[PDB]
Amino acid sequence: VQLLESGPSLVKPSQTLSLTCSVTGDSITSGYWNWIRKFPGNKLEYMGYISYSGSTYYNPSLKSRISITRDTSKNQYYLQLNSVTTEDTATYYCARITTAYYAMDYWGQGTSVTVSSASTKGPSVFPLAPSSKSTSGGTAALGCLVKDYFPEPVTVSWNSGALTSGVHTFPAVLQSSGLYSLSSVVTVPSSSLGTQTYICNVNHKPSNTKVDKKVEPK
Amino acid sequence: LINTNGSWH
Amino acid sequence: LVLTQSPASLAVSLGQRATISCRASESVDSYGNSFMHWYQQKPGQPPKLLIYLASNLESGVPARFSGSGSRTDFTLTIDPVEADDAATYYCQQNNEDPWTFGGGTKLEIKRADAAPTVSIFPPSSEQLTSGTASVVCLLNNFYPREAKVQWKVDNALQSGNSQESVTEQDSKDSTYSLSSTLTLSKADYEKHKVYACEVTHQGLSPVTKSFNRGEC
Repeated sequence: VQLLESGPSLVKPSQTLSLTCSVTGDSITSGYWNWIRKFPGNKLEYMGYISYSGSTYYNPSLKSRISITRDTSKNQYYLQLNSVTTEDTATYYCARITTAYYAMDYWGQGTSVTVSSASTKGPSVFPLAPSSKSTSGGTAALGCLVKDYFPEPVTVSWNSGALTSGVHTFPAVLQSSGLYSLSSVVTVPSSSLGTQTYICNVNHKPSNTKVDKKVEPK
Repeated sequence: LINTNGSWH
Repeated sequence: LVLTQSPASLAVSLGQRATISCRASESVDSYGNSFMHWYQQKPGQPPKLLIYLASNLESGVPARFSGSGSRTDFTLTIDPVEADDAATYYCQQNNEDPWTFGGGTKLEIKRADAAPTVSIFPPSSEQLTSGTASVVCLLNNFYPREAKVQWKVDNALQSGNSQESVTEQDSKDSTYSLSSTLTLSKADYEKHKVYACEVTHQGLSPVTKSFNRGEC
């Protein structure tokens, strides 16, 4: 069972948000098929389901401006939220309920939706070069600064995912300009700086941008 | 069980 | 119906027992089942089903986890708690409209103290080209989470020109990391030589990590 959400990262206020959930490994004509969102600050809100027979149930505090639809010949169902506001910024999840569990067992990776009038802007990527000022013992720290993008989210890997041990991708901060800034770091042996290549892989899907930056010592 | 408007029956 | 999760947060040491409670304002039981479920969520991941129907263990979940209760009173218990269990936990009821999640419970792991390894990074030459200079201070792998970072420029304290973020608790050594960024114009950055980042942490005296412009 696999659920994949799709939709826009940035919607303007008072407009309609439209998300899609694609299902594989299972038919949407069995069970129930839910939408869930997580607001900033981590509170979780159930939105509603569409059943195996096309019948819906909506959260009473959203029933007025929510619609859930489906297409059985695409194994897809769809969330629509009208008259969005900044309070509808959140990460949106689809999930499945079966009568075996009566709980939401399979989820998709979320989709980030920001409601705002601001325009999308891609990040600048600068190296955090390892040096004698970022080394300790035989361990060197190094990373990438991901600066001045909008909206969220940004994702960062290292060496296309080959480097996972030691990585810390920090939460983004909101600068006074309205643009987010992020840094990711990893720790490596200092004796590896001369032989092993280190590359951060910065993905900003809202701007359709991917940036790969090689970081070298000072 | 099946669910209708939130309640299983 | 209202789901009160208690407590809102909870620090436990490795190997000890952690209990999280969830109370409803009306029974979530019908047709011989408790429609109460417990989820774990970590940053950058969907929530994960741990316990369905109040006491039933989801497949591939270690039996260190367990849930009990009926009607309006449910608890989850992790015994013994492991470093990978640092996360937020949620209860959820779908017995009746409106389906609702609990407020959540942030579980922290208590370990021995760990001082931060402090790195400092000067602005890249590529960024200076743009006319802005970011200076970054890293506090790596430290416990407890409380840490203070002050920026000095030629021994002068800085206000209003820096920001910081902290990671969540690491799933392996139960430490936190912290990144701080000082932002200046290229012109201001070129008029000063000593750039310093002073860390106060319980596991340390204060330790100033600095660099000098031009000098290596």
